[PDB]
Amino acid sequence: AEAWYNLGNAYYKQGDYDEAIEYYQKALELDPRSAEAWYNLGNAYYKQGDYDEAIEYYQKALELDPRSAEAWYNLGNAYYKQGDYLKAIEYYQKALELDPRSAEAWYNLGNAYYKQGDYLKAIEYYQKALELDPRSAEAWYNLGNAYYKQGDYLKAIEYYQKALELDPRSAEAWYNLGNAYYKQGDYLKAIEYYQKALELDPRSAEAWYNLGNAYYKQGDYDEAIEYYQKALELDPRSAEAWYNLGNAYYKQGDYDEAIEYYQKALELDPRS
Ligand SMILES: [Ca+2]
Ligand SMILES: [Ca+2]
Ligand SMILES: [Ca+2]
Ligand SMILES: [Ca+2]
Ligand SMILES: [Ca+2]
Ligand SMILES: [Ca+2]
Ligand SMILES: [Ca+2]
Repeated sequence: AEAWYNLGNAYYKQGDYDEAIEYYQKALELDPRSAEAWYNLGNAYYKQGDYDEAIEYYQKALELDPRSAEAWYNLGNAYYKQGDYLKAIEYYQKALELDPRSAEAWYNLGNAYYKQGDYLKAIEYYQKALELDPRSAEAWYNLGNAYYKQGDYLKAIEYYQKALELDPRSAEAWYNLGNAYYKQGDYLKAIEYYQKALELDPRSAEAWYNLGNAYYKQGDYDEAIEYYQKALELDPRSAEAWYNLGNAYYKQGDYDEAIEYYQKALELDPRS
């Protein structure tokens, strides 16, 4: 059993998941009670996107070791990957009962609540995960986003700042820092933060368009036009950029130009 299992593991570690599977099977015919082999089998399926199979084998493992926090968690992950967040929540909770000091189970429960739209729970769970281990830029950023969804921009900012100390190349944190400053009425700081996100992701049509909107809302149509042009160079099929370009001309009293861009917007999308 064990030698076959160790063979499977060596294949797994080298990323040969199909070979790992063959050898874990061999080990399981010789010892059908090896929860370790079931779980690793499951993992080898998970690694190929075969979530139905992973789940089956994780359940076998849990039959033999119902106190495997690891199997409960990976079960939760398989359901998470399939977008069944209610199941993910159930299994992560089962994991956390067995291992209540797992930062990963707390964080992922936070993620699942976030995906369900329960930002209050996301918050409580992210917080517990960061208590246990504050080293992930991503977790601080997600915490910030949850506060953002709850309209607490002042907390959002604090946590974005924390994400950015840990990872100042996070374009996402700069961008959302920008949004939070935007909603607090600090648009020049917003623009600054959008520009920083733009330096790190200069090929994002959406980020250029966003910056154009920021300028437009300040009545700087000169700059608005320039940014929308940039967005459209990156994505000529953006009805939204075409439309807002038309709006920027509209606001400047150039109606022939507004018409041209509005017409382009409406050829791409005739609903509004
Ligand atoms: Ca395969
Ligand atoms: Ca299949
Ligand atoms: Ca299937
Ligand atoms: Ca299925
Ligand atoms: Ca155990
Ligand atoms: Ca599915
Ligand atoms: Ca210009």
